[PDB]
Amino acid sequence: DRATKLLTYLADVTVNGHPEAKDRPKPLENRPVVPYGNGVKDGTKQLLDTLGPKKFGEWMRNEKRVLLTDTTMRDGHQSLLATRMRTYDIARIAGTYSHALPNLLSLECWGGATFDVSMRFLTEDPWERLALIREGAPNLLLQMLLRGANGVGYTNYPDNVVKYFVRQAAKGGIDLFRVFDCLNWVENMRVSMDAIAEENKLCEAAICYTGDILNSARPKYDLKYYTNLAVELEKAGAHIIAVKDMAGLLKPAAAKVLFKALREATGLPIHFHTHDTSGIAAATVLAAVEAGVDAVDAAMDALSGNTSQPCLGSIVEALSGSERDPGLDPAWIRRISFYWEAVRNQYAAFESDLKGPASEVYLHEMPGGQFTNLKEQARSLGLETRWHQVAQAYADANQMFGDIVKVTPSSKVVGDMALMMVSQDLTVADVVSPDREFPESVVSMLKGDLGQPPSGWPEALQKKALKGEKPYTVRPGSLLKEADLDAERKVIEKKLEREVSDFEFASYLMYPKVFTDFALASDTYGPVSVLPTPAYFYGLADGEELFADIEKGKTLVIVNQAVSATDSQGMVTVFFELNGQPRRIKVPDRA
Amino acid sequence: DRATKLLTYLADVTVNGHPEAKDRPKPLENAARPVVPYANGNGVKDGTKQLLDTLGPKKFGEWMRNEKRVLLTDTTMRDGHQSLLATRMRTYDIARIAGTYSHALPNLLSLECWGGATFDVSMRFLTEDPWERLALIREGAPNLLLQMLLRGANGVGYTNYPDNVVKYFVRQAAKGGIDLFRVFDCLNWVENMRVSMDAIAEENKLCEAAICYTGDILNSARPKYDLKYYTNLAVELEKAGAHIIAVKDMAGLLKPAAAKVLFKALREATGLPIHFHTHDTSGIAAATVLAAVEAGVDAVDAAMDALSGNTSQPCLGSIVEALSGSERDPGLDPAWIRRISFYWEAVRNQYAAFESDLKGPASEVYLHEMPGGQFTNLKEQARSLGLETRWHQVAQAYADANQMFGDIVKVTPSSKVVGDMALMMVSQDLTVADVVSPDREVSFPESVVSMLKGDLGQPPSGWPEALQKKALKGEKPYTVRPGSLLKEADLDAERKVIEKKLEREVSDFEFASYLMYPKVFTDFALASDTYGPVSVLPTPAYFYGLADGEELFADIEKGKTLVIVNQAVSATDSQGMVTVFFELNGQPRRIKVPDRA
Amino acid sequence: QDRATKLLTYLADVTVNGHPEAKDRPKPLENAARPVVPYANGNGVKDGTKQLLDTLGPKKFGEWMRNEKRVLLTDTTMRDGHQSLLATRMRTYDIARIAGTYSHALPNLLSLECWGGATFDVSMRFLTEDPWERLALIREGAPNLLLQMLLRGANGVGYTNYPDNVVKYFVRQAAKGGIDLFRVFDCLNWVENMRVSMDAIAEENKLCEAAICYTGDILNSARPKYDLKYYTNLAVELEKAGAHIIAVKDMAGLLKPAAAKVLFKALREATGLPIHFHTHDTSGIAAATVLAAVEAGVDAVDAAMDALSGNTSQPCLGSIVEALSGSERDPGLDPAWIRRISFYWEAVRNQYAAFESDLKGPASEVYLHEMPGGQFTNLKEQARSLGLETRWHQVAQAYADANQMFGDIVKVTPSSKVVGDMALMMVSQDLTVADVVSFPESVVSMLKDLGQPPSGWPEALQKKALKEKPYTVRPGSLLKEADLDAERKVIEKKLEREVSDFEFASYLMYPKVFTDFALASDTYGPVSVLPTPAYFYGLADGEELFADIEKGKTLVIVNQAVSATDSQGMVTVFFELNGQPRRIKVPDRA
Ligand SMILES: [Cl-]
Ligand SMILES: [Cl-]
Ligand SMILES: [Cl-]
Ligand SMILES: [Mg+2]
Ligand SMILES: [Mg+2]
Ligand SMILES: [Mg+2]
Ligand SMILES: [Zn+2]
Ligand SMILES: [Zn+2]
Ligand SMILES: [Zn+2]
Repeated sequence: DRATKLLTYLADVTVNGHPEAKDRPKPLENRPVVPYGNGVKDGTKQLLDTLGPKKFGEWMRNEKRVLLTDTTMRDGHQSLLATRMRTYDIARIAGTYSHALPNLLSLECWGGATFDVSMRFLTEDPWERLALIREGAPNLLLQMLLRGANGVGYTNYPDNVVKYFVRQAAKGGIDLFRVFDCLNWVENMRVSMDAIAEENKLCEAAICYTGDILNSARPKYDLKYYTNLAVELEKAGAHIIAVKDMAGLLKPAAAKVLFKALREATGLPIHFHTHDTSGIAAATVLAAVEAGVDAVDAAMDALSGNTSQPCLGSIVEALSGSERDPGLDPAWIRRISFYWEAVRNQYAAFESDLKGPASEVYLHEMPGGQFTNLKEQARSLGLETRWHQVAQAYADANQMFGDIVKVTPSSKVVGDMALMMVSQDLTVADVVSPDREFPESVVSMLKGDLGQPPSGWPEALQKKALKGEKPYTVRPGSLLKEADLDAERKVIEKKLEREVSDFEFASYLMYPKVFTDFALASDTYGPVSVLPTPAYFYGLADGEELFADIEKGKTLVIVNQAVSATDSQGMVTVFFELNGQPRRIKVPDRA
Repeated sequence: DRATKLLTYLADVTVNGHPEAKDRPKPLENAARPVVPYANGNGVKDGTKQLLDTLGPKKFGEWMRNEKRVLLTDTTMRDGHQSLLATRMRTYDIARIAGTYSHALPNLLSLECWGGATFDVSMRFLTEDPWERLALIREGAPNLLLQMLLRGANGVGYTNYPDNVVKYFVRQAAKGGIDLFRVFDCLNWVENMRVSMDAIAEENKLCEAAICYTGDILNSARPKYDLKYYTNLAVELEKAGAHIIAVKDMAGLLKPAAAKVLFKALREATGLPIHFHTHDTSGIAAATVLAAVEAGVDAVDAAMDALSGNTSQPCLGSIVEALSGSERDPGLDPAWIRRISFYWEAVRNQYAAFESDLKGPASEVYLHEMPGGQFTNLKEQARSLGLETRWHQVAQAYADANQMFGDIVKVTPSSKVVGDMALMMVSQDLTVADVVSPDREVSFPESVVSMLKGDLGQPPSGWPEALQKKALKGEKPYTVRPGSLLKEADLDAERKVIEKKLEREVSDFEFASYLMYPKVFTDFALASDTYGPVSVLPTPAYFYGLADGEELFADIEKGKTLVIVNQAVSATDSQGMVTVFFELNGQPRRIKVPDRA
Repeated sequence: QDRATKLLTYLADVTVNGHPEAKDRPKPLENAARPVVPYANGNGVKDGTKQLLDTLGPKKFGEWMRNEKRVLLTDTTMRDGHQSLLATRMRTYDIARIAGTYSHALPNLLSLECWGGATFDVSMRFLTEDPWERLALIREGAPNLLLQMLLRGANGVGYTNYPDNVVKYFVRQAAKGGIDLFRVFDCLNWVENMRVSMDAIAEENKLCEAAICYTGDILNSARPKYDLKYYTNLAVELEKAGAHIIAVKDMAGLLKPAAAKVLFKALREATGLPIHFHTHDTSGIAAATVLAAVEAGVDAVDAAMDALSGNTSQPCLGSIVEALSGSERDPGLDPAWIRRISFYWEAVRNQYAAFESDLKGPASEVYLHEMPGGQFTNLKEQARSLGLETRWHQVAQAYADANQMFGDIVKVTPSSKVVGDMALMMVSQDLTVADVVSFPESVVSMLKDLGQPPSGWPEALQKKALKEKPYTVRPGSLLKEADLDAERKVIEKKLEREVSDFEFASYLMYPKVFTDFALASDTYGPVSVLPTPAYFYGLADGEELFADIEKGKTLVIVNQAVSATDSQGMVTVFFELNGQPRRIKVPDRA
């Protein structure tokens, strides 16, 4: 039966294809090998257990060597592969990171688009993924990107929902929460941060970077602005401060100034996250290090560059022998990279067509993790040939909103506006016109659903968009009614005809429909996450042999022997051998 | 009749495909043609070319040194597509953009646009004349230095040439429009650079003598290439007459911390200006470039965004953006840089057949040290031999081979030797120990034997004795400069040879071509006779011909524009011929070509 | 069973690779109804000619045919019919199934021609089935009708002449196997070469029907060699030799209506014996000669069921009967049952699309070449083989030219192949009868081993051909009598078991062909039990088949899936046999 359920998924996929793969490129027909005895060395995880989050923050500050966060298991594939990287490929390498690179600060491996996408697109539980990484790497900190008032979603939630979620995340194994607000609005962060401290985990409050601190003609976003935000987040009870350069806009000179000034403004350690879209982010990371930054993010070489993080192996190599040398073995970095390379090939279906660095990022400000996405939508809305006008629209739409931080979800809101401008052939001057008579997302933002910029929203655009609906300027969750968690849990148990887990109730609070659809498919198809990635996406070619582990003990030998023509009722029969026993699995012909 | 030959080319490719493109990915069927950007319309401003002519090469070098701003060289027209598109970039696309560079970016130091692999690949794979290319660039950008890579003892070839031949080619190159010669020897052997350096100066042109970078000056476990190895060479090259010293970091090995130290030291060891070339394979070469700039380097190379990154140069627009407003701000408009880059992106889309499968940065570069321009090629060569799933063993054997040869500068042509050694080691399952084993017969590759014999010159500490003795199978090696053993070419006699083969007089340029590439040039000349001036065709037509019904505009001369329509194509006849039915300017033309399937 | 296993192996081997005889030929309409055996009226079978022959014996039975007023009928559908139209590929499955229906619906029939000729050879070599088994099955289906074979005389059932004791031995077996009526012919109308066979048929107490092969034209004075006296002498001659019945074997369909009125008056006046007439309808007028024969008082005639009649076959049974219906010689055969059986043969025919010729209809050309109905199409594909399709009418002129060269001879198996081989070559090399007078194996072998023509062979032609002394003695006398006890041990040592008497007869006739068949029997089992589509095309994907492995055991075989070709060359067919999953590996021969 465990086996039966899987065999049926392997029949369906073999006969019909995966919807996400069926007409995108296929992988080069001509497998990843986990690298090849000791126990594991205590690391940052044992240290955090010893010191607690406050003192641990202090230990980072005092530490001479730069500390490294590896973003491969989250941001890396979120930016390069539409976030389609699977638990199977992520879980299998954790033990290797654990044994081979025990000096790492943390693995960024959760939150961001992974929660959503893992269920909705990859038919797998994100809590299962977290647990398996926890078991693989008991000596490293596990880091998530947490979207402040948004959790792992796009709408701002009731306070208790946010509270509940952070509680279960901590229980699932998150040690380090990188929390951010899409308008750098500290008031909208106080709920999540307090929730993190109350779990006794690391609250790394982030400041999103935009504009250019060294351009006097763009004064909205200068030095003071960042340094004051820092001082505000310390008072707010942060253990660490992050600079989140979501679009890779921080230039090297700017880093040199920024990180001096930040460390003078606060005693807290500083953590720097950036993207390589410009093709010089590594210069900025090195600059940051030279100015004394406490911790930096990079991605394994094979999933680095462009819209991802800059190259981990190269940055480490740049520092090796220096006062701030991180002490990571370059030969082990390569071995793990060669693995991710072999992993990456399996996702040929999800490669963008981005060929290299673009200094154009300084014009549009699209976040690394939005870039490809917004090119896909433009191709979808038929605008492929006009893509550069869309970049111009983004920036123009950005000025219109009064020059704002564009990170999730405010970035979609700008995206949505820019596409409408190019489509409906509209200028900003038309957009503002009091007479030239808006995406749901835009109206949402302009009322006050995602908070307030420093500016305040431009009054003329606002009164035009809202047309009737008076705006609110209070903090969103201070209007949302406190979800009846008791009463909202029943609804998902009479819809699934069973008790769920606290973790499951969490997935549901965040994504009612996506979790629902996931639970049904899961009762149909079984533990599909244990299937290797080429089997998950393409089934089993004829005569072929597959090993899957359904639990701790049992390994299954699954062989596709044969696949019949289609019968009278529209069915197709796949003939299997499961551990030497003959199996026939009928699967409906969806052609 | 030049129309007839062009139609014959179009028919052949229409019916049979182009051998270089037939079995590779095709461009998107949509495909916006590249649009030359509209320019404001103000004149061309005097730039570095006028200054060179005024000052002569020596004082101009001085001018570079004294300039506070950092000087940029754009590599897009040469190293850019050598590294990323197998050098297949065509004259049509290269020359169409020169005027834009000229009007828009007048402050550039030079366009690197000639030499390296372009000389050979233009004739061999593109059926076009590298001198014609240079002439069109010269005419479009009369205010900028035109720059070439010149291989010192190998000219634009791969083998050693007689002195008089190296001297002759350099004279033609100067005449053809080259202003700035980056000249390098693959073993950093100054003795072997002297003839070239002297020839460049005798032409009153810029001699930018290069030091190749390898290893790590900051790693005291690798002392052979320490700081003083570079500063000694810079002093030696100056004595030898350089106007400019280049650091040629062919594999992108130089790290930022090392650049801080190297460029400060160089500019103290010599008064000449310094020019820094690197490659972005590591994914951090821009950090090294900005650090070089911080440290006072005079010029740096970059490639236009759309042809930069990975094995190419680091991104030009972003480098420029990061200097914007600094003390050494290079004075280049990034709007215009982005416009020229957008053109290059459309141009590059046409070359889908030649894209590699490289995904991004690789710190593995610090291990293998493969030059950026070799990487993709070597990997194709490995695939060729069934070694695709063992690429990383090839990269490891390449490192091991480097050490076995005594740890050497790896760049054309010495890099190809190490590559040959590596491929053989992986195929035949041989460790370095096996390679030098007394009990193991090993047929060494020809490039390896030749190198240990002396043909490529002398590394600073000689060739490892036991390896050499084993590889040479009794042949006696030499330590003189390989050119001093070559017979002076009988220039008069040889010119007569090619003139009798082609039954016509050739120009001096054509003759230099022949001197460097006798077979490839002859072949090219025979193709020109049959097909006419195919370089005037747009790139899709050149690689794919015309689809059924398709209308193409083409300029056979500056005078007229031919309108060509593919009206119909016949079945293969009993002669094995296919008839293409063209309209040329409303008139019917039936062209017959062979069915080559 | 392992017999079941063997059938699956075959079914898999044909499903994956096709039948070699069918794979590159036309395929039955994808529509196609299963032929349906008609439910015949009642319970028992009316005694018929079989019971009469049991009671009376052969001589007296001959007298009874003579005396009978009604015309008697032989149905040739089971033998000559598909030999002429379908290259003798008709299967036992289809033949056996209909026997009982004949037995109930047409008890008045004289005989079923159903054995002999090319069937013996072709059933084994091309159909992978036992001709004796086939005979037994018809015997069981029709215990009231006579069963008739064609016997090539001294050639027996092969193409060469055999030892006397082999001919004797084979005929003994044919009797024990169920044949009641033997039609014996010599390919040169040579009675001395017939004497052994007839004696042997008499000795086994079955009907000796001694045939006289018709050729030329008794009514054309310009061709006197085969005049009326020629035949009437041969009729009187064979009566001395002990015929129970005299046949006129018109192998080429050359006898014309006016010639029939004369020939049959004269014959019945020459001999007391009944006369049986066999013809072929290549002219498109043979029915006319049949009806002329009846009116002149012939005792028995041959016809083929409507659906396998006309052209190179026999003339139409149903139409001949309908024409005699109500006349004083009315054969007493239900026209509606003939049509029911015809509808059946029509559905059976459609299954053999692979073997249809492109013969369009009647050809008066037959009077020029004289090619036997059974040869015509054969020799035309053969001419095709050698790129002569375009010069086919020249190949016909060549055959008639060749015939005159040999001296205007009786052309029929195996003398006909001999003229065939000659004319083919003659065209290939562009050679006149003047040129001819380096040969094919069989042209020199006849001039030496087929027997003697009434005048002898042409002098110069025999000399320039044989290049070695010729003989005139009966071939069966110069062939030392085969050691029968020795020869048996040989086929039994090779086949690692003793064979039955019938099987030793097969081996004696066709040593190589029987040997290969036995081996195939051991490998594929009783394939003859499969229905015809299955035997030639296997089972479609998901097709359900019902097959009778034996008596009252039906197997339910379903082909459920067919795997890709595996690394070690094999292919795996996934059967369900009687609800039980089964896996059969066969090699991809392609
Ligand atoms: Cl949902
Ligand atoms: Cl050459
Ligand atoms: Cl035989
Ligand atoms: Mg620190
Ligand atoms: Mg300077
Ligand atoms: Mg009668
Ligand atoms: Zn990010
Ligand atoms: Zn280079
Ligand atoms: Zn017949």
